[PDB]
Amino acid sequence: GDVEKGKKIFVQKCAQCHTVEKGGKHKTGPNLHGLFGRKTGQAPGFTYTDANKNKGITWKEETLMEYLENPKKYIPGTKMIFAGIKKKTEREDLIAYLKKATNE
Ligand code: HEC
Repeated sequence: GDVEKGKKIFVQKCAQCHTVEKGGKHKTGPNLHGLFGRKTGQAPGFTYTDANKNKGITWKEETLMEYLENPKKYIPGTKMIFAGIKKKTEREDLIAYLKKATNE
């Protein structure tokens, strides 16, 4: 877990689709300006699939670890064709940064 390291991990992994505040547009992932308490499906001005829509719980680091290790294991019928990430540190490092972004 580290905000500094995580700063450049999110984007290199997956900025092309997604934003944490600004600049990045609704291409193929919503701007994650509020996680960690905010819900699953209910993206601000975006067009998710009904698969994510059906999911109706809090996003949180707990849920994200599962989702980042393997999103297919949680919401597979979802447009996010994301492959995979480190394994076990990831869910701390990426999360370390995003827990900064959506929050301070
Ligand atoms: C473009 C090919 C993507 C990449 C690369 C990543 N994501 Fe993504 N994500 C994408 C879409 C189209 C969606 C919605 C799925 C649907 O049903 O249409 C998502 C969704 C998420 C969510 C959920 C947000 C919500 O509205 O509930 C999260 C938390 C998320 N994605 C995070 C995330 C991260 C951190 C990624 C890299 C590590 C990543 N995504 C890659 C498309 C794409």
